[PDB]
Amino acid sequence: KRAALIQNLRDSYTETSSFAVIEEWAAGTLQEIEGIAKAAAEAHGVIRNSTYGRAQAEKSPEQLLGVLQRYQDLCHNVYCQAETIRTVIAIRIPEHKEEDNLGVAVQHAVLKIIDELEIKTLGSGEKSGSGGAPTPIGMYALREYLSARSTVEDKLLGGGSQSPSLLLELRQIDADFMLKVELATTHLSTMVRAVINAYLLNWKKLIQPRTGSDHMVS
Amino acid sequence: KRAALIQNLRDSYTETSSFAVIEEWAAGTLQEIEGIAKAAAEAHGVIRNSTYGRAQAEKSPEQLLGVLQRYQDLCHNVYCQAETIRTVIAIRIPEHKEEDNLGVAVQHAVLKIIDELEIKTLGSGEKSGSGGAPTPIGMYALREYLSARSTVEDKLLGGGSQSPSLLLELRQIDADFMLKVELATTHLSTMVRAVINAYLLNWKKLIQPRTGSDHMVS
Amino acid sequence: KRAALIQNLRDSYTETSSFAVIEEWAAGTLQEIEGIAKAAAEAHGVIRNSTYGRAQAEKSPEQLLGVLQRYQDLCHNVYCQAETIRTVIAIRIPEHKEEDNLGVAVQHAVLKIIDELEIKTLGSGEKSGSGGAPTPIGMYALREYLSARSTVEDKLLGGGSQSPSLLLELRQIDADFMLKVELATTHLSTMVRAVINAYLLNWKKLIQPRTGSDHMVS
Amino acid sequence: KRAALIQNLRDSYTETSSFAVIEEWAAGTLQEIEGIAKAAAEAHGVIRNSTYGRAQAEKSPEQLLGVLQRYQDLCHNVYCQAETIRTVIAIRIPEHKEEDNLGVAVQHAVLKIIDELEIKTLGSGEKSGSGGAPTPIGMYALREYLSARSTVEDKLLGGGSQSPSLLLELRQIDADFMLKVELATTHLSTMVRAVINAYLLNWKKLIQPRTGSDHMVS
Amino acid sequence: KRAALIQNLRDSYTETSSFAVIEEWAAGTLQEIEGIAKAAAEAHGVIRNSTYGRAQAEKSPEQLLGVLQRYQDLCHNVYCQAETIRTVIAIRIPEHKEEDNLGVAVQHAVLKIIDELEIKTLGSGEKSGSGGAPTPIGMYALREYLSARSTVEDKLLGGGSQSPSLLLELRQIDADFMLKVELATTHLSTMVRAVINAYLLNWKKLIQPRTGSDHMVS
Amino acid sequence: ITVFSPDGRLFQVEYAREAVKKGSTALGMKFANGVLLISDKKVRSRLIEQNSIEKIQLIDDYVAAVTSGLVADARVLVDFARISAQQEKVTYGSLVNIENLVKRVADQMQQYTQYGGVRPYGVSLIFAGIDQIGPRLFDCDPAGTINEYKATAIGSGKDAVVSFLEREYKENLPEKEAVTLGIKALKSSLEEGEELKAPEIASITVGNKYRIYDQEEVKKFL
Amino acid sequence: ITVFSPDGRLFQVEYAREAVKKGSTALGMKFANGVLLISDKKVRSRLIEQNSIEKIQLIDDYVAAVTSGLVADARVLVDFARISAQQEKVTYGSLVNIENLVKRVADQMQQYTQYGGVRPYGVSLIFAGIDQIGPRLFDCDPAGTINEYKATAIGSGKDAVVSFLEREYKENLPEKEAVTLGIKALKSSLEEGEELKAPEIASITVGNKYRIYDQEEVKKFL
Amino acid sequence: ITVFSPDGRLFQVEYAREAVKKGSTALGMKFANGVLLISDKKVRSRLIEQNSIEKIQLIDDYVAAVTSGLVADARVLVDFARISAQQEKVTYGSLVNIENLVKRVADQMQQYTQYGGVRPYGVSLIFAGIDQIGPRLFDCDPAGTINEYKATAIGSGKDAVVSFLEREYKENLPEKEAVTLGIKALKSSLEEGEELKAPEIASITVGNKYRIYDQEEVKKFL
Amino acid sequence: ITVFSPDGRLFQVEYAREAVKKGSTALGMKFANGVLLISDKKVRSRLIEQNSIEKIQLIDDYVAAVTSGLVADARVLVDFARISAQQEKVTYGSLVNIENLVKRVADQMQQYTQYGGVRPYGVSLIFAGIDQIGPRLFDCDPAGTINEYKATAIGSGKDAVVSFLEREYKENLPEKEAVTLGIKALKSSLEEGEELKAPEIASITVGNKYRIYDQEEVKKFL
Repeated sequence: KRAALIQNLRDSYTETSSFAVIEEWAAGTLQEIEGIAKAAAEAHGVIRNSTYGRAQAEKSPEQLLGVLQRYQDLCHNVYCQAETIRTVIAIRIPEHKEEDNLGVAVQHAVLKIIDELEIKTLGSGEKSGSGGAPTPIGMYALREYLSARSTVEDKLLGGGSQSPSLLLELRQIDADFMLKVELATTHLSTMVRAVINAYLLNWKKLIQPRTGSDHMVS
Repeated sequence: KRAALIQNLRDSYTETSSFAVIEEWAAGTLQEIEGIAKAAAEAHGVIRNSTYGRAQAEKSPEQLLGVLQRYQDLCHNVYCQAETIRTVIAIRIPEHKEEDNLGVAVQHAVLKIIDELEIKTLGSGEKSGSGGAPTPIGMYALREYLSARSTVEDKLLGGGSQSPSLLLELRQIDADFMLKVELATTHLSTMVRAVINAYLLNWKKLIQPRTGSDHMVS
Repeated sequence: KRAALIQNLRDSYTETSSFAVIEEWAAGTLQEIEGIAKAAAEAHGVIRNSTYGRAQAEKSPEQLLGVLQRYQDLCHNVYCQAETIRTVIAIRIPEHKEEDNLGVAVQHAVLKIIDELEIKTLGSGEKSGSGGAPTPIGMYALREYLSARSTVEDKLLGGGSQSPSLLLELRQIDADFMLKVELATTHLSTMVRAVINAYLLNWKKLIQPRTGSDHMVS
Repeated sequence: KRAALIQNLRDSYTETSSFAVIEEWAAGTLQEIEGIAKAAAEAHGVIRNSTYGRAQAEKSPEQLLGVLQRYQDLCHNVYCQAETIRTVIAIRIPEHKEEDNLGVAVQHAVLKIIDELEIKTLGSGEKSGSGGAPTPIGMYALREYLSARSTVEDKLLGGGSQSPSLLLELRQIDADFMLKVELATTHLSTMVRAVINAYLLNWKKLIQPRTGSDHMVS
Repeated sequence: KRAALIQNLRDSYTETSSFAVIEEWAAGTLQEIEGIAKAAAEAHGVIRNSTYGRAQAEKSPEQLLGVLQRYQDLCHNVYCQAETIRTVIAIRIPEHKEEDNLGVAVQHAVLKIIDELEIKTLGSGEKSGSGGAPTPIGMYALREYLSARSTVEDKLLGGGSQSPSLLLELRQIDADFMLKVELATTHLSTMVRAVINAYLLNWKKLIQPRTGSDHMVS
Repeated sequence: ITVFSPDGRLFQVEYAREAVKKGSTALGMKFANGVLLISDKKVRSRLIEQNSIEKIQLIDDYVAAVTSGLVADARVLVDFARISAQQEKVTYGSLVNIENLVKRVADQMQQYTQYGGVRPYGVSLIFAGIDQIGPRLFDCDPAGTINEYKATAIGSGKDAVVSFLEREYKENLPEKEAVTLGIKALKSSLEEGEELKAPEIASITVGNKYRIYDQEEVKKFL
Repeated sequence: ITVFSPDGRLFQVEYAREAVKKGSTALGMKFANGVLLISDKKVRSRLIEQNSIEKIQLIDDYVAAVTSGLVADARVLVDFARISAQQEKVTYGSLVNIENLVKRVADQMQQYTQYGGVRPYGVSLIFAGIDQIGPRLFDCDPAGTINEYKATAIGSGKDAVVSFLEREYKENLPEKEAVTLGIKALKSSLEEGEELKAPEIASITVGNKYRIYDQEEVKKFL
Repeated sequence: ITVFSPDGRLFQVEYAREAVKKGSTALGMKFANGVLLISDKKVRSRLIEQNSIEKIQLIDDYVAAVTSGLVADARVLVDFARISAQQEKVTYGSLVNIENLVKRVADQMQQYTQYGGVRPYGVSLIFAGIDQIGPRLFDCDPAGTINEYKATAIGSGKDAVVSFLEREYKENLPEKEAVTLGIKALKSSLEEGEELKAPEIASITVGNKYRIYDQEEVKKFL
Repeated sequence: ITVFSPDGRLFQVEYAREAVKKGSTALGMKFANGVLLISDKKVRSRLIEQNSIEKIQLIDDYVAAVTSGLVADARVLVDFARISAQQEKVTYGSLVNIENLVKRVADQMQQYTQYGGVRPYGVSLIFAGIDQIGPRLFDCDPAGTINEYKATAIGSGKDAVVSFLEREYKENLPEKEAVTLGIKALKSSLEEGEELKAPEIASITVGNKYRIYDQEEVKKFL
């Protein structure tokens, strides 16, 4: 039964599921992001007062790996939470029509900003499009970090390189990845705040995009 | 309570937050930018005057790194500061509608140039669009400098390369990176000035995009 | 105080700042561009009158280096002077409106010819877009030339390489880079002239894009 | 004084400067193109009925370098001459208006055909757009040739390669580059002819885009 | 003088010059295309009943070279012929106007289909657009083949590769390049026939796009 | 403005109904041998003169209307209704069935949804009075759709007031209790912690002319 | 111009209102047995004749108006109001209730918001006078919306003036004290450092005809 | 042609005013018991007739106008003023207050900014004459906006001429000194090295009818 | 069609001027006690009845016109000028000043640039004749703009003809010398080695009616 199938999608992801996301984003999520930005700031200042010898190419710094892991967990959580809100709106996109589309345009505009959050801000895709990657760092930053660091380490460790800028680059890879988290977290905070305001102003038309009973006909 | 969630957002990021940024930008930030341009011009003359030998490939110039680090710190601050303004506007984008959008259009117009400041001018993203990077240098200038220079250093130090142009190129990297900072700080001065003007002329519609209470109805 | 802030921007960058630039462009700038073009034409003759052996791969020809250097210093100054004009227009873009935009349209048209000068003509950006690099050669031509000659120098010096074409490529790199400087100076002359005309025809709306006193309402 | 700055620009590049180019194009230019086209055709017949061994990898053919060189010098002339026509139009683009732009439209249409000649026909840009490179060979054809043949020379000369198809491929680089000159000159002929027609049909609006003195208002 | 220069162009390339191409396309050109298609289908039937050893790597197959040489010449002729039609049209494009452009529109639509033929069908460009290359192979197919085959030959001959699939691939390059000639010729047939029809239906407006002389004014 | 959408809707009429939703709340209900009207007032400030621009408008001694939406549009319909009432009384000597008057007003509104070169009126009305059939209560919307009611409401609090009456409404109440119930239904539509300032009230019973409760008459209810 | 937006708004009327906000400030207030008008004039050049084209226009001996917004639109509306007053006096022998005159003007305005081929008037008016009911003060806007007031304002400084009167206004002041209050209210609306030149002032009391304060009597209040 | 923009502007009227800035320059100024007008004109050709030159048009013996902007629009409004002046003279036996004439002309111009299907007149006018009040000087613009002046100007040189008069104008000059002042004022509006050819001049004093300064009288002031 | 551009232009009117420029050259000039018109025939095809659809048209015995631009619009305007001349003569008994006739034609043209629902006439006219003031020559364009002249021209060759007359034109010439100067002027407007084949010529002098030269009389001047 068709209407029963629709009723079950809708009962399973309701305004309450999406509201609970928004609640969590206003409080716990923003606090966490602030926590990560501090750790990245702290980590960045450590590297700034540092001279790097070949010993630095011999050990991968656990403090940075952990800042980045923590950032990744958070991104992961935001992505799944955004998908919940996306689901709530998307299963309430009404029958396709060439009229009565004002609630629908609200649904499209909120979905578009969630797309941006998930695709641009969180860099979740495996290939970015023709508008590159706007966010300072994405979901797979840890792997970007390790891959960059290890090309240098490997060039510096054995028969190794005598390039003095290569040695400085290793330190610069460490510093920049901490900075990129500081930047990424600020940017994410803006997006998350923009989405809270957008959802809370628009939630009624997100849920019921058409309220359509006329008295004109009988 | 939905209204309180929105009111907490807006209470934390008021017109005062964004105006403080613009006040800072109009004074200290423009001076610091000009300062970096002067230092970069200073360091550039020093290089223009030099004959390069293999000793230049064995040490990376502290002066140029100091300039590039200064540029990075400034960019970092401006990025964070630009995000305070974006937050102030973005949390005041009103209920989505097909009408009464003259102020909303202002909000979008000012966010676009701030985006351009962040994305284009500051080159803060991981990847560029098919627009490219029209700024001479970005946020990760240290890393780009060290990476370009290390390549040439390794080729030079080996037995090293006998190519006479390659040793000249080691010098052109030093000069061109200072030139890039001079040009980029200039471009960035223009962008920061454009934004100060855009904000101060448009601020009331940025904060209250709609003034809505008819005398036509009751 | 907001008006004070706006006025201090506009006092610092006035119609005189941009007129000064246009006056310099009409005279000294265009003459310097002719000089550089003649010098490249000369160097190009000398290279045409030549056979190459690995003695040519052993020295990097100082006359070409000076033509390219002189081209870069020219581009650098035109860029900084362009930015003066952009600033003068940009801090006078008026309050965002859906009406009374005829002057604003002039401002954007002239900002656009100036962006083409800086981005496309002077190749000042880190990366060109999917529009391409339509100038024969950009701001970092010297670095382009050295790295292109390096490659062939390494190959030839190693016995290096036996290839008869590789040796003719070394001469052709020297020639083409002089050709590029000849073409680019011609292309730049046109653009600078196009902008002198554009600016001097339009400066009144560039500075005062609205004239807003009606006598219809009292 | 601003009108004098404009008048001096327009006195330096008059309708005569551009007519002179078109006269040259209609006569000597089209003949020289045909010249280059025949030379290339004979050089293609010579390589066709011809067997290759590694004695052809030990010298670069002078008949071919001569064709490509002659083609490059021609492109160089057409380019510089095209810039003359563009300066003549560009400095006569009038005050920016939302009305009275029918002649202005003529100016832009002709400017556009000239840019395609310069950018797309003559492959003068250092990096072409996403549209690619629709001309068979460009301005830097000589450099292209030596670069392509060199790669194949080093592979053959070495201990060389015993691949029979690589040796045939040296033959094909020789043939194809002559083929490309035959094709490109034919293509360039059409463009030059289309531009002679467009200029001569439209020159009055090109020089004087607006004729404006009404008798409605005194 | 001006009308004479236009007249000389139009006298040199008349409707008879374009009709002659079309007549030739309708008859001989299409039969030569069937020819190459027969030649390719059979060479393909040879390669299919063939097991390959190291011996097929020591010799480039002369029948395949021949089919490809044949295709290239045809494409050369068609391109050149296409250029005659584009010339006939392009030199008859009238004065630039915002009215009376119904025949001008016919001229542009026919010019579009000829560019599609030359650029997309014949692969005449040195570089493709982001529209890719929809033709199975282009103008420089022989060189495509030799380069592809040369790579696998090198790998197989050396102490060279023991991969069984690399052996099967040498055969696959031989087959595929024949298959590609079967496809390209068909595709080319459609396009030539589309242009015969387009020309023959539109030729009057192609030659005289305006008949301008109202009886309304005196 | 006079145009059908693919689904057969008149969007301009539907937009006019949006304007009606911003108006202040009013209601009517029939009671025992009678009918009443109660209107909320969005009172600007103490500078506004209150004796004035009444929400309840008598059409004649036996008939009254209350409106919601565009206030100038409403004033024009109320004038139209008064004159239309007088034209019937001149023609026949009296006004036998109030529903013909409401139909004349609704016809005029219907026309402005069918002819080009005008927009619809952004107005809903409730008419209440006594005629030969007895006490009457109609409403009328921007389309010219009319219904007869036992109890009804218009304006922003419409849905609240209507739901309350749907649970609480009883036929044939004595006037006192009808009024009290009405005040209750209005309060129900208010935002929590918002205070009923003092509405307009008016009632008519069979045999009688309309009475307009004065301020201290309304006080005994507030 | 006569089109609802999806939310029920008439954007042309709200744009007409923007024009009104650009006019200079005028106000009126009721006081013991009378009513007065005060108009701000930004008079500009010394080359202007200041002695004419006044902001306070007499409609008849007992009624005056002041306007804000498009000056030419305003003149045509004042002409309409004069003629319309005269038609009523000819018909009935007198004008009993100024409210009916204000409605006829407001009806003329409403109509230009409903019919195509016509734009609204870009005008706001205040009418003040004495009829058989007492001293009256009304306003009227581009939509044809009217209110009766104890005190009110129109023009650029409207909101300032009304804020001030909400705090400070008291009923039944003597003429002298009411003028003072009004003058003060008007000053509050100005930018500081910006001074207040000779405003227009007119008053009427029950049993009398309007007096316009001469240039000398106004000074004694500045 | 009659639409409000979001800021309450009427752009068609603003554009009709751009048409007025292109016309020749004219000025008027009051003097001791009198008023005068001075008009420039760019006659190009020597093939033109001087003396049919249609600038400074008498409306009646006591009233004259100059115009700037579209000359055909201007001619229609000058015919309207002439006929309108005659209709008043026939109704009342005279023309008591020139301001009422200027209002009728201005009302005709306002209507073309309000009704669709028609464009505004691209004209400004100055009217000068004597009535029962004394010497008058008015201007009138495409919107139907009017002001009364001591001195004023219209046309491309308007701004310069007004600036000059704002510094140099004094009241109650003798006719000779006023004409001289007007000529200086007009000369100041010219290009550098640009000579002023003979303008038209007309004056009137209390108790007389208009005089047109002839060709040679004008020359004395140059 | 009746719309101002932002610079205050009427583009439909300006485009109607473009149609006028495509028409055949005609000119007129005043001479000793007289006035003439010369109109380039510009015929082609021995199949047309030459001497039928004449460009020079009598309005009455004392007034002629020549036109350029759209031929059908032109015929309509000439018919209007004829009826309008007779109307004046029936009213007053004669036509005292030809300028008024020209104004009536011009006003009809002007209306068609102001009211929507119509396009301007794509016509220019020259009127030449003798009235109670002397010999007259006016032109009139699509805008209804008019000028009086000693000599003037319309049509494709206007600029050459005016340029030439600006040099060669002398005031009070005998008719035969005037006609020669005119043929001279008209020749100068032709492209290199183009051949002037029999224009129409018409002339009038004080105290006589018009004469149209016939074909044999014009050839004498070639």
